[PDB]
Amino acid sequence: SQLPHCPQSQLFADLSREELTAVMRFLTQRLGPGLVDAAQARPSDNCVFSVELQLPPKAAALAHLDRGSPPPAREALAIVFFGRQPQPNVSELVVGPLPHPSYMRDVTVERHGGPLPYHRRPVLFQEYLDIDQMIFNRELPQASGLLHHCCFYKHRGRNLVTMTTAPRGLQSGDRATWFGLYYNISGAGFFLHHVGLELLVNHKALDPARWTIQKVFYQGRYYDSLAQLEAQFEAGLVNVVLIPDNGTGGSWSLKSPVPPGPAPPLQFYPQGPRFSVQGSRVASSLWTFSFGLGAFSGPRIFDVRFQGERLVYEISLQEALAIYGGNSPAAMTTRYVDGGFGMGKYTTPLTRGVDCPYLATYVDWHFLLESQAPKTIRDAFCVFEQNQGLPLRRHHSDLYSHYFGGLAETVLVVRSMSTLLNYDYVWDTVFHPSGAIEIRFYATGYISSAFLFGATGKYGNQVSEHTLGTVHTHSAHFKVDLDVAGLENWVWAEDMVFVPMAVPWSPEHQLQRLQVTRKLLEMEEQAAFLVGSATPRYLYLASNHSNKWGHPRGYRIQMLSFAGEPLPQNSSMARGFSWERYQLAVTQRKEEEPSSSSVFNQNDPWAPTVDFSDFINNETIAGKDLVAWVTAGFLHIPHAEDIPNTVTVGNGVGFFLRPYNFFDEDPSFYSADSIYFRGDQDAGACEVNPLACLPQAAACAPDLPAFSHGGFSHN
Amino acid sequence: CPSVSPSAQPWTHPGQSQLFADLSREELTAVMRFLTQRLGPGLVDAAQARPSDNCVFSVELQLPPKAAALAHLDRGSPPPAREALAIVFFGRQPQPNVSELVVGPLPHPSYMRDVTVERHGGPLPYHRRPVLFQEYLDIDQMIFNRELPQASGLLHHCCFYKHRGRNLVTMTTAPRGLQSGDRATWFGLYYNISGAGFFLHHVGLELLVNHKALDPARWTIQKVFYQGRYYDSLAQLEAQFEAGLVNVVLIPDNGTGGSWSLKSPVPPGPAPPLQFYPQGPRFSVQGSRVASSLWTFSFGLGAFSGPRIFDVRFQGERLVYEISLQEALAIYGGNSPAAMTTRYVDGGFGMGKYTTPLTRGVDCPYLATYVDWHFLLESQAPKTIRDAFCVFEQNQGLPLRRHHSDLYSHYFGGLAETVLVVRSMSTLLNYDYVWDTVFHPSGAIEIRFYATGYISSAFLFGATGKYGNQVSEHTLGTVHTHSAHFKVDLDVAGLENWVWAEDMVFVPMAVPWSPEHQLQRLQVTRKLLEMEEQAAFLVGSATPRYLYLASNHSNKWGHPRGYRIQMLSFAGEPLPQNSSMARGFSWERYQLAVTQRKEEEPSSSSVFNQNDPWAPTVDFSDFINNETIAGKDLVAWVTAGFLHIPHAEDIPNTVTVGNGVGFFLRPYNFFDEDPSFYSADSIYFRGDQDAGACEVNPLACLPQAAACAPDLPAFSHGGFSHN
Ligand SMILES: *[C@@H]1O[C@H](CO)[C@@H](O[C@@H]2O[C@H](CO)[C@@H](O[C@H]3O[C@H](CO[C@H]4O[C@H](CO)[C@@H](O)[C@H](O)[C@@H]4O)[C@@H](O)[C@H](O[C@H]4O[C@H](CO)[C@@H](O)[C@H](O)[C@@H]4O)[C@@H]3O)[C@H](O)[C@H]2NC(C)=O)[C@H](O)[C@H]1NC(C)=O
Ligand SMILES: *[C@@H]1O[C@H](CO)[C@@H](O[C@@H]2O[C@H](CO)[C@@H](O[C@H]3O[C@H](CO[C@H]4O[C@H](CO[C@H]5O[C@H](CO)[C@@H](O)[C@H](O)[C@@H]5O)[C@@H](O)[C@H](O)[C@@H]4O)[C@@H](O)[C@H](O)[C@@H]3O)[C@H](O)[C@H]2NC(C)=O)[C@H](O)[C@H]1NC(C)=O
Ligand SMILES: *[C@@H]1O[C@H](CO[C@@H]2O[C@@H](C)[C@@H](O)[C@@H](O)[C@@H]2O)[C@@H](O[C@@H]2O[C@H](CO)[C@@H](O[C@H]3O[C@H](CO[C@H]4O[C@H](CO)[C@@H](O)[C@H](O)[C@@H]4O)[C@@H](O)[C@H](O)[C@@H]3O)[C@H](O)[C@H]2NC(C)=O)[C@H](O)[C@H]1NC(C)=O
Ligand SMILES: *[C@@H]1O[C@H](CO[C@@H]2O[C@@H](C)[C@@H](O)[C@@H](O)[C@@H]2O)[C@@H](O[C@@H]2O[C@H](CO)[C@@H](O[C@H]3O[C@H](CO[C@H]4O[C@H](CO)[C@@H](O)[C@H](O)[C@@H]4O)[C@@H](O)[C@H](O)[C@@H]3O)[C@H](O)[C@H]2NC(C)=O)[C@H](O)[C@H]1NC(C)=O
Ligand SMILES: *[C@@H]1O[C@H](CO)[C@@H](O[C@@H]2O[C@H](CO)[C@@H](O[C@H]3O[C@H](CO[C@H]4O[C@H](CO)[C@@H](O)[C@H](O)[C@@H]4O)[C@@H](O)[C@H](O)[C@@H]3O)[C@H](O)[C@H]2NC(C)=O)[C@H](O)[C@H]1NC(C)=O
Ligand SMILES: *[C@@H]1O[C@H](CO)[C@@H](O)[C@H](O[C@@H]2O[C@H](CO)[C@@H](O)[C@H](O)[C@H]2NC(C)=O)[C@H]1NC(C)=O
Ligand SMILES: *[C@@H]1O[C@H](CO)[C@@H](O[C@@H]2O[C@H](CO)[C@@H](O)[C@H](O)[C@H]2NC(C)=O)[C@H](O)[C@H]1NC(C)=O
Ligand SMILES: *[C@@H]1O[C@H](CO[C@@H]2O[C@@H](C)[C@@H](O)[C@@H](O)[C@@H]2O)[C@@H](O)[C@H](O)[C@H]1NC(C)=O
Ligand SMILES: *[C@@H]1O[C@H](CO)[C@@H](O)[C@H](O)[C@H]1NC(C)=O
Ligand SMILES: *[C@@H]1O[C@H](CO)[C@@H](O)[C@H](O)[C@H]1NC(C)=O
Ligand SMILES: [Ca+2]
Ligand SMILES: [Ca+2]
Ligand SMILES: [Ca+2]
Ligand SMILES: [Ca+2]
Ligand SMILES: [Cu+2]
Ligand SMILES: [Cu+2]
Repeated sequence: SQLPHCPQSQLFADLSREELTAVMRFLTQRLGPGLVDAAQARPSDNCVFSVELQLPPKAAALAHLDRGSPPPAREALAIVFFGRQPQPNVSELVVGPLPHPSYMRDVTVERHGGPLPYHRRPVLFQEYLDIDQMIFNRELPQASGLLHHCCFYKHRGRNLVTMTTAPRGLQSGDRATWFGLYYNISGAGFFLHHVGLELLVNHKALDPARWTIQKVFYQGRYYDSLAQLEAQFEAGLVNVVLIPDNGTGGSWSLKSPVPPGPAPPLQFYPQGPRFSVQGSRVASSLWTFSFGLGAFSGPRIFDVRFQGERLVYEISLQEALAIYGGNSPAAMTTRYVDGGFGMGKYTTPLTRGVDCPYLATYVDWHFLLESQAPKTIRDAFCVFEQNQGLPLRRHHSDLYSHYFGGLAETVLVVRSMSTLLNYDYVWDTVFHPSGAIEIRFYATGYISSAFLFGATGKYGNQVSEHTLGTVHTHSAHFKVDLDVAGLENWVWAEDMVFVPMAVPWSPEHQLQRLQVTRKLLEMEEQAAFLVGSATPRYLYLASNHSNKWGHPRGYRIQMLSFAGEPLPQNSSMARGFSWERYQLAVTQRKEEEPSSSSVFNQNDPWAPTVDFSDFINNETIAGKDLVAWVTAGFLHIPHAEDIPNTVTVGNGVGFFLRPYNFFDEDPSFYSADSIYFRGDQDAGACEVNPLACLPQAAACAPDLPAFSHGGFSHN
Repeated sequence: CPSVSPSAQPWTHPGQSQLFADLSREELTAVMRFLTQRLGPGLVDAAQARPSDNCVFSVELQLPPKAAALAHLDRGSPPPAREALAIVFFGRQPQPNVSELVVGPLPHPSYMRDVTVERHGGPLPYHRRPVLFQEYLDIDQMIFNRELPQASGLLHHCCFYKHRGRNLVTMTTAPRGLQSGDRATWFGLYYNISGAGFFLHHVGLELLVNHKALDPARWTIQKVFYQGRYYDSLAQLEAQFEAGLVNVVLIPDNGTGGSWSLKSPVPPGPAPPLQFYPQGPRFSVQGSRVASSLWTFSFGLGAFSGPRIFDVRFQGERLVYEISLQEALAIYGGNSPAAMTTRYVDGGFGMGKYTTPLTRGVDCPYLATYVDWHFLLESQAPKTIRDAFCVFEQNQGLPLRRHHSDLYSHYFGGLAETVLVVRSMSTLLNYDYVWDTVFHPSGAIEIRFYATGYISSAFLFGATGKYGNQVSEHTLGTVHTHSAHFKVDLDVAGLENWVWAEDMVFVPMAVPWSPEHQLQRLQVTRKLLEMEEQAAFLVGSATPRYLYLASNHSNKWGHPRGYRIQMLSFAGEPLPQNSSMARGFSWERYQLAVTQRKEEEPSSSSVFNQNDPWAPTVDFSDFINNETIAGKDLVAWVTAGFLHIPHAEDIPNTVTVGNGVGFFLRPYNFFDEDPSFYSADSIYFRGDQDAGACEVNPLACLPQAAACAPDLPAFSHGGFSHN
């Protein structure tokens, strides 16, 4: 013996390197020279900010996928900043038959009913650099006496770093950004090392020369300017607290002081993998779908088919939201609308063996954002099968007949991860062998901290020396366009109630008769459930047709959410993310309603570009193309166990999509992996029980490839 | 490659005793010998016993008092007396009762004490006794010999009644009557399907058997339900049948599909994923102790209460003295008498007593560690459930923590989550409960149960879905609720604990640097829960999103060291209080409750509540009164459950997907930092370093170390029995 080694269209695929190049060429040509690389651009420059796939209309996409009609025009969307103009109108531009582009159309006025104001533009990478020039050259030296005393200020400024805040002002049009100052920690999170200084930078002016500092916050007190502070410091009435710059422990490191022990468990596929990834399609025994990333909206999946039948046209991440409170101006006013940064744009490489199982299939992402040449995130997606170590179904019979019949649960996962400043979002889409789909998101990585000062926990817990863990809420929104056995769908709500009754065979007694309550949700407003409201324990979208037993074929939404209290309606800001107020909502699917948020809401939520609440508009949902909008989130009070990073344990939040009288029986009855044997049969007979042959088939060493990491440069 | 353990399991310090281990084969025998001797002959084997017999029903471990167990485990004092509890049916008596008997220093027993009056303040009425196995058989003798032939004219037309032999089977129901003292049991009749679930094949006939009488001869049938109508007797029916005015619907005798089979018609494809430990396992099971790098605990099964875990220590420090399953509950509704009155208090049967063997590769990962359970229940010799427990490490394929830094400094730091699982499975008639306890490397503990197996069905007749969905031909999937109760005795950094509730609120404010504007100031609300009543959260009430039990002392950062209860529950509407029955499972009405831990309050339920819930033996709500929970030995009672409306996807069995329900126990300012920073398995590397250098990144050496065929043993299965 010498034991051996172990072994449909691309219509939703993200744009390829060539396709991105072809649109940029087309753009530089037909948009008139005078065009700046977005990495270099200034406010008054003309700029291509983003180029990514423009999703096709549903009717044409379906006509192709089902009826066999020709494909709709594959198109791209480009976001262009028009700065070299007296009145800038930032513009949305559709481009070309995209294999060989040939036209261009401005849809800004079409979609948003008017020009997009220039102040809504996301803060460019160059703009961030210009801001640091002002802070470190023009501004911080004015307080170098203070900074020398507190913060180890070196005459060449880079022992400090800045981190952005959130809605840039108090009012539509504003562009004033608080910036915290942190020690530039090497090889670990700086987010835990706030030096106690925040600066309110006004960078609305098209000329960076005219940018000013409106306010200064230092270790618990406000000031008018860095001079106004520095004066009071040298006057002896600004008492510093030394924030150390270096130490040992989790506050300072991610490297463990403990050497590796015996290896942890490892999965492998003893008879080869049981799925394939061809570009943007994944195909398996049971499942079929196309996947991808929106540059700003994030992970998304299309044309999902269980055993050949479409369940859902589109499941896409729509927006993520982090609302903070604190004792300092940065924390108590931060409301991150992360789509304004980009969940796809900030997708980080997946570390083989940590982020996914070692033997997962890792896939690269190509993008064109804030530059002129397209780039790649290596290992942006991972796709893998996971043995849950759990049975999908089971029965063990000792009664009247001796038999066992079960099936271990093995799932198919698709995963992306977005690192947005301090934290890391994980985006799970899990496909179950019962026909159910699962959407779970996780929040890990570093917390956001502030300098600790006279406060009684109204704003968080002390996690380390001089460091306040600022309270905040996470919440995300998902577009779920179910097409349950066709387009036309209805929304059902079923639930329970007890009814007192005389016992039929003894009316002198009283029982409580358990019954099912069922209601058809006719209007959009009946399917809009606010956060905090009582919710039907069974809510499902169903077809007009029936299964074998006469029940409408539906799937059901089941939510795992600990949703936090939403930002009040009184706040002018709330309209920019009014989807937070809901747990779940079903609206008519409409081409002119493709998303619940916009990349332009982050910088101007008071005059929102997209306001989700407008979609809920008093229509019928009885027999239309429906789409479910699910909000999942939770409240996070940071604590000491949250200082290496946030652990994922218990913080996974999301929802299930489960068949409810959609089939005539559970399809895992037909499973090729279901185990069954009688008590009079031989359970060790490989003939009878495939598990008995597992030692023979799994008697091989894996061929697990050499460790690669997708790298990261300095973008 | 390795075959057993690698580098000698763990090296920690001492303090490993099996004071909580279930009784061994020897220990059970010694008590039975002791009982037959000193309890006076006239004693019958429980498997053979009749109502009027004298009977040993159960013998199992009697848990020690906390104070003596702790003094031994910590202070070093001698162990408390290892004892056992025996349930004895006293039938050969003018006034028959059931009695609870403690017995002996249990290595070599020497005494006996009746604690029935001590614990329950009086004798245990005999009608509360669980229905014996022999009692079920006697009922079937009555039904099949004395009773069913009286309607064989009907039965030959509808149901393939063969001569006298059984092709039909009965299934019990739940609270046996309408009133304290009753013992009248509905029995459904089903085709005795071979090799698959009979529960999906209700023939449409239910019989109300009165078996309260100590003499089986005096047992009678009070009522008969057939295909939508009631009758007085099987003769009264059989009359109207031959009279031509009882219209039968043929229920078929046989078929194909999930309605009829569990065997797939599809042959095996390529093997599914498999885990293994490339450098040996990283944990050990010595009897009832489990020990790993991080975790240490003793596990077991109560015969009626079910799975339980004791003396849990993360990195050598106790977090919890006891986490035990307490009771499981299934409340049904239906169009027939059986369904619409069924309220199973499964502890009255036994979650441990009905623990089934774990099939290697389906119920747990193939390479899990399977452990046997010894018991003495309804017999005179102890038996064994082979592979009753499984213990294993599971790579979650999920990171525990992660950061990928592209900003100001190029680094990655993370750790893939690997968990430690302990699992039992209880098959109670139609359904299969899975009992998970998952130990996380963050210091968190997780309790998840699952419900799978066959649904209970009834014969379908004129009904508009008020009681369920039609799942197959002539089969109604009856609506019901699952719910279970957990005793969680946390001792957070000592016995004395307080209960904290933290939650959130927004406060309008003028903007400090622009008072012309308004902000909404996010703040934290915090309240100390002082009285037991403040910590009793009813189902449907609003719950603090942060609720935790904490010590008097503080972590490095001055915060009280606590753990936190986080619940994943979709709990169903509870049985109303207006019902006289509800007192037998009043724990259902709460989501979570914290009470003073007391020796005389060891359990929220009783095996004797199933047959007499109107006069409950244990009434949970009595635990909640006007006592302080500010600085005592506390104990949390967590309820988790959901509503189940059966549907077509539930006809091979119930899938576990999404039906997992339970709660988390997570550290909240208990440590000075997340202990997984110190993980031996944490990955970290800078951008200027070599990620492929094994020196730098242990993952790079994984292909070298995982170049190994496993040594996965030959498949065993734990067999079955005729009980
Ligand atoms: C916060 O503090 C940190 C230290 O405490 C600072 O970290 C330092 O950042 C600099 C700037 O990024 C790093 O640059 C130096 O090292 C790199 C490494 O080069 C190697 O790896 C590259 C992959 O990124 C390859 O592309 C290279 O070919 C090489 O294999 C050098 O690339 C740097 O550039 C040098 O050479 C170029 C070209 O000739 C010159 O233009 C530069 O002037 C320079 O001479 C640097 O040598 C540095 O590694 C890093 N230090 C540590 C210890 O990690 C950090 O800069 C600071 N804050 C900010 C805002 O950056
Ligand atoms: C928001 O702002 C954007 C730009 O910031 C606006 O887009 C501009 O729209 C203007 C009209 O609203 C348009 O202005 C005039 O010019 C175009 C013609 O220019 C286009 O076509 C030429 C081709 O024509 C000949 O001449 C050119 C030299 O100009 C030669 O190179 C060429 O070879 C050919 O012989 C293109 O070359 C050129 O690049 C333009 O695409 C007219 O059609 C208009 O009617 C109008 O008179 C201006 O060109 C647009 N800017 C562009 C395309 O960069 C947008 O309108 C605005 N929207 C709102 C609501 O304010
Ligand atoms: C289930 O829903 C589908 C989809 O339609 C949607 O749901 C229904 C319930 C409504 O809410 C609609 O508003 C939604 O769009 C239904 O599909 C339709 O089914 C029809 C019957 O099978 C079919 O037409 C048939 O009859 C045609 C004759 O027209 C009749 O009506 C006119 C008056 O309008 C009457 O004068 C005339 O005498 C006829 O009786 C005939 O031409 C067709 O060949 C066919 O036989 C529709 O074509 C079809 N819809 C489409 C778009 O094709 C389905 O009926 C629903 N089933 C139910 C409710 O059981
Ligand atoms: C944290 O809590 C523990 C547990 O006690 C519980 O919580 C405290 C806060 C109270 O609410 C108790 O009612 C709860 O049961 C505390 O443990 C206790 O700590 C004491 C201080 O070390 C210790 O007693 C010490 O002092 C004794 C002298 O008695 C003094 O008080 C009387 C007035 O009553 C006075 O006349 C006398 O002159 C003394 O000044 C001494 O005899 C002891 O030997 C010992 O040195 C208690 O024994 C102990 N509790 C128990 C049950 O043993 C702990 O202090 C708290 N820590 C904090 C608040 O930081
Ligand atoms: C409901 O129907 C069930 C089947 O339809 C009945 O199950 C049967 O129950 C009997 C009694 O418990 C059980 O024992 C019988 O078969 C044994 C095994 O068969 C022998 O022969 C085979 C070869 O054919 C050989 O491989 C075996 O090793 C074994 O030697 C006999 O050993 C035994 O003596 C007895 O005859 C049956 O196995 C079982 N049949 C099935 C198909 O499960 C059940 O009894 C009935 N319910 C009630 C309440 O009656
Ligand atoms: C939100 O807007 C509602 C509008 O009806 C307003 O009532 C709330 O303002 C005030 O809240 C106070 C409690 O925090 C209350 O004492 C006061 O009466 C109430 N104002 C009025 C006119 O009744 C607004 N709440 C918030 C949080 O902004
Ligand atoms: C942060 O501080 C540690 C010590 O706390 C530094 O370790 C020092 O390293 C230098 C050179 O590498 C030695 O000369 C010192 O003797 C070390 N000190 C101790 C106490 O071990 C570490 O270098 C510091 N971090 C950085 C980035 O310089
Ligand atoms: C169940 O029946 C299967 C096929 O028999 C079918 O049923 C009878 C009533 C007739 O309608 C006949 O024409 C059909 O073919 C068998 O293959 C199977 O063995 C039967 N199951 C048993 C006997 O347990
Ligand atoms: C219980 O009885 C009271 C009688 O006062 C009644 O008001 C209440 O509605 C009843 N509850 C239920 C669930 O029937
Ligand atoms: C004490 O218990 C009674 C019920 O007997 C209750 O009404 C009262 O509110 C309780 N008081 C306190 C302080 O717990
Ligand atoms: Ca709408
Ligand atoms: Ca739809
Ligand atoms: Ca109490
Ligand atoms: Ca306690
Ligand atoms: Cu968070
Ligand atoms: Cu159920």
